[PDB]
This record gives sequence, structure tokens and C-alpha cells, in this order.
Amino acid sequence: SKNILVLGGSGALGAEVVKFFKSKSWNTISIDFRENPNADHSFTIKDSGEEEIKSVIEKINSKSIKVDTFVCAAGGWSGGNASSDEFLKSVKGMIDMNLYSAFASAHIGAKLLNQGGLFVLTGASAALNRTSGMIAYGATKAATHHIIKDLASENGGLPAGSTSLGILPVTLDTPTNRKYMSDANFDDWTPLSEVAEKLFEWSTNSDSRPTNGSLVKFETKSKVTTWTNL
Amino acid sequence: SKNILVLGGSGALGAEVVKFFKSKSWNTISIDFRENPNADHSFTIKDSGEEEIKSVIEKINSKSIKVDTFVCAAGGWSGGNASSDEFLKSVKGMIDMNLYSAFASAHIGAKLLNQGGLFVLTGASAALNRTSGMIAYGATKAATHHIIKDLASENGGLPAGSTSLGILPVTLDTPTNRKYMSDANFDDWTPLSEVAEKLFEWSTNSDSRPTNGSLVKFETKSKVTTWTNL
Ligand SMILES: NC(=O)c1ccc[n+]([C@@H]2O[C@H](COP(=O)([O-])OP(=O)(O)OC[C@H]3O[C@@H](n4cnc5c(N)ncnc54)[C@H](O)[C@@H]3O)[C@@H](O)[C@H]2O)c1
Ligand SMILES: NC(=O)c1ccc[n+]([C@@H]2O[C@H](COP(=O)([O-])OP(=O)(O)OC[C@H]3O[C@@H](n4cnc5c(N)ncnc54)[C@H](O)[C@@H]3O)[C@@H](O)[C@H]2O)c1
Repeated sequence: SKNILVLGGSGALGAEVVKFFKSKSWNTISIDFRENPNADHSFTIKDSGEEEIKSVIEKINSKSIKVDTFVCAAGGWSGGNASSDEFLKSVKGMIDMNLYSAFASAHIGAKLLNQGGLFVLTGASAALNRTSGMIAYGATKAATHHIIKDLASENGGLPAGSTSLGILPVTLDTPTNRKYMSDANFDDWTPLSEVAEKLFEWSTNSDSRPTNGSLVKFETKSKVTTWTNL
Repeated sequence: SKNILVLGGSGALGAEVVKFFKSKSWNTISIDFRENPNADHSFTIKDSGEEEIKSVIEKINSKSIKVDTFVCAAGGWSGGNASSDEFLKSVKGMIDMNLYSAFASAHIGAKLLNQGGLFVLTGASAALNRTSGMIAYGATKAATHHIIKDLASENGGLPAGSTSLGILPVTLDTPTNRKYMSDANFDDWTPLSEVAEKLFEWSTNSDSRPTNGSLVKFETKSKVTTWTNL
């Protein structure tokens, strides 16, 4: 009876990953700033700080469960180049939403994940190139990609045989995106269930995994999604 | 009169940059947690947060100065992999010391840099590769490197004709390194005054500047220092 943990499990991608692993009879666990009442186990943190992270790790070590797959689907987006009015505020918000969660993920993986397990961070494809219109987002995502790679090392702190991977979306199909970019071709965005699907593939079948430390970019074009190992 | 502004202006490197510029008759300005009385103007910030950064820019601005060279020499080092006891602390330490200050520099440069100005962040050579034993330092430095590249773009927010560079030491000769690697051969460490001299050459001879956005690695071997643009 296999266990998955999802940091950001109340977000759009987060809850899809939960709905999906639950239909497939895995035990689902969720960590977020708000409850997700559709998970089998569901926790609230106040922030991504040391105190709150330790205190959530201890609550799961009390239920005596260890996870086979951990996905961080936590994050957020804000815009702005260095001279924009919103720049300084986008700094705090991207560090809190993207970086602290990525780092929290590492610790959580190091304490809760079983040998052989899957450890997945959500990066951003955009951050593989220049992000001069969204500096804080690009840089905090670039740090995400760096941590994913560090954790693929023997001595990185995850248990033996575990695979550390990055998933890197171009664009996701969320009600949010559909609201704030209503012009767009929705057929060029990734259904969330597709992401959950690939995540199940990797989680049930170890042979399907890409090499440890792979950043994996996915882009949807006319409803067809292509996954590329980078 | 030419102005240089230095974030981290009271640290070992930061204070050597001030001293050396002051000797070539530049006007020097220092922002740090404590004053640098050797500088011509010295400012204190209680933190690297939005409000503190707005104020010190607002202060320097209302004094009518713009700067020809900006250098961020702020930062810190802390160790630890993802499973180690000090890991969560090292996360918050490295975010506050390296990432918040690189982000603050972007803003300070966008607001105070003169057209044609030189803008330099301190990155890390080791963050070019895996930093498994020091994940928080490696990731915040990787983010620093990405900021440097975003600030090279004409859309990044720095003024027309400016040049954004990273200097990426293998090993500086600083009290920090003396403390942690006191067995080393010190002749394989870069003297801080050579860092200052290279900065000065780029500040006064715009032709000697590397490509906008280069991460410039430098390493000393038996007192011979080699600078490599990446
Ligand atoms: N949606 C897109 O088009 C797109 C594109 C590229 C990358 N991404 C990344 O996909 C991931 C999820 O996207 P989404 O569209 O589902 O986002 P969403 O905003 O719907 O969900 C994100 C969740 O993360 C939570 N969160 C924020 N900071 C946290 C922290 N520090 N610790 C724990 N939880 C935190 C939020 O509370 C929210 O519940 C994010 O990493 C996002 O950066 C999304
Ligand atoms: N030699 C190496 O191996 C190596 C490699 C790469 C980078 N570095 C970097 O060298 C740089 C300078 O080192 P040092 O020995 O002079 O260190 P130092 O500790 O003497 O000085 C750093 C200064 O930065 C200030 N500071 C810290 N965080 C700040 C912030 N958020 N905003 C403003 N000021 C802040 C501190 O108060 C201190 O005055 C740092 O950026 C460090 O990350 C060293």
C-alpha cells in the first residue's frame, strides 16, 4: 500500500496529483497553507520556515508512514524586471513561494522518503533561458533546478536508490491561467491530469524514470504533450 | 568625480574595494549592516527587505548621486546537505545573506546606475557545478548567476549601455577562508586587492570589459591569477 506526499497539495496541480493517486488507491498526503479535504491525510503549515517544517515532519513520523513518491507542486508567479514598481515585492513572494518550498522539499525528502523512492520538484522551462520580465521568478526557479540536480548526488541527503527529478512546465491548464490569459490557445497548455499521469508512470514503474537529476521539460502543442529530458 | 557604490561595503572584500577605489580618487559609498567609516558615504540597513532597500535608495537619491560602478560584495557561506542537522538554518542564512542582497542590487542598480555603468555581483565558481555538501549556498549562488544574466538584457531594467558581470572566485583570501581552510597554501588564494584592481580596470577602460552577462571565474595558483570569462 504505497504512499505519496504532495507539498502544495491544495493548489491546482497539487490537488490534481492528489485526486489522481487516490483514484489509483495510493494513500495521499498533502501539505499546504490551506486544507485539502480530499486527501487521506492533510496538513496545514503557517510558513515554509524551519519550525513549521520540523513540526510537520514530526506529525507524519507519528503516523509511522514513509513515502514512496514525493512531489512539490508548491510555487507561484509574479512579474517584473529590476526597475519595475512591483520588483521588490515580487522578490519576497517568489522566494517564499518557490525557493523556501523547494528547500523544505529537500528536507522532507531526506527524512520521509523511502529507499528507492521518487522525489520530484516542479521547476519552470522559462527559467532555462533569460527571464528579464520576471527576474525573481526566473532566479528562484533556476535555484529549484540547481537543488534537483544536487539531490541526485550520492551525498545529497536523499536515501539510497531514490531518483531526484525536475518537471518543467512551459504552461499548465489552470482556471487561473484561463482567467488571466483568456486570449490564449488553451490547446497549447498541459492538462493537469497528464502531469499526474506521468507522475504515476514514474511512481509505479522504476524502469520508466529518466536518469537521476534530469530536468524534464514538457510542452503541449495542439493537445499533444512532449516530454524532453534535459 | 566618479562614484562607486558597494553593497556589503563593510565585509572583507567590500572594504578592500572601497579602500582601493578611494586611493584612485573615486568617491566611495557603502551599504552594509554596520558602517564603513573609511568610505566617503556609509549607510546602514536593518535588513535586506523591501522597505529598507527603498529607504537607502531614497536616501542616496535625495542626495543627488548616481553611480558609475556598483559592486555587491555582500553574502555569506554555510554548509550542509539535505539531511544534516544544520540544513534548515543554512537555508534561511543563505537566502538572507546571498539571495536577498543580489535581488537588492538589481533594484539599486536600476535606480542609481549611470548610463554606461558597471554592475557587478559576486557569484561562486563552485555553483557552476554540483554543490551537494552545501546545497543552500550552491542554489542561492545559482540564482545570483541567473540574475546577472537577466540584468545583461536590455529589458532587464538597468540603464542603457551598462554591463552586468558576475565575479566567481575559486578562493579569495578572506578571514572566512582563513578560518575554514587554514591548512591551505595561501599563495593559491586571490588577494582581495587583485579583485579591486580588476574592478577598477573594468570601471575605467570600458574596452577591457567582458561580454555583457559573463560569469567571470578567477583562480590563483602560486600567486599568478587567471581570469576566465564564461
Ligand atoms: N501554472 C502554470 O502555468 C505553471 C508554469 C510553470 C511552472 N509552474 C509551477 O507549477 C507549480 C504549481 O502550479 P499551480 O498552477 O498548481 O499553482 P497554484 O498557485 O494553483 O498552487 C500552488 C500552491 O502552493 C502553495 N504554496 C506557495 N508557497 C508555498 C510554500 N512556501 N510552502 C508550501 N506551499 C506553498 C500555495 O498556497 C498554493 O496552494 C508551481 O511550482 C508553479 O511555479 C506553473
Ligand atoms: N572565496 C570563495 O570560495 C568564494 C566563492 C564565491 C563567493 N564568495 C563570496 O565572497 C563574498 C564576500 O566575502 P567576504 O569574505 O568579504 O565576507 P564577509 O562576511 O567579510 O562580508 C560580507 C558582508 O556582507 C554583509 N551582508 C550580508 N548580507 C547582506 C545583505 N543581505 N545586504 C547587505 N549586506 C549584507 C555582511 O554584513 C558583511 O559585511 C560573499 O558574496 C561570499 O558569498 C567567496
